[PDB]
Amino acid sequence: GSLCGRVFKVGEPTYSCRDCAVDPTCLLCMECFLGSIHRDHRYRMTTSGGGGFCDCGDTEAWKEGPYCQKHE
Ligand SMILES: [Zn+2]
Ligand SMILES: [Zn+2]
Ligand SMILES: [Zn+2]
Repeated sequence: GSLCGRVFKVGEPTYSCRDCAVDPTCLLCMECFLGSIHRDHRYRMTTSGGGGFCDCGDTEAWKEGPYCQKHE
């Protein structure tokens, strides 16, 4: 697998899976979120303040489903 690493732009949607995130900072970009198991989980979309990055592909950021279809 690979890391997404997408750097969030100010104002861009970010996705936190409440069921799977290890800590509050664990986030997915829209593309990864919708290609992941988390699309059907309890989640929160928050608009980014800019900076940070998508954590898709980080096995320590997710209790389940660390990769999406693109990055696995
Ligand atoms: Zn991503
Ligand atoms: Zn991904
Ligand atoms: Zn989840």
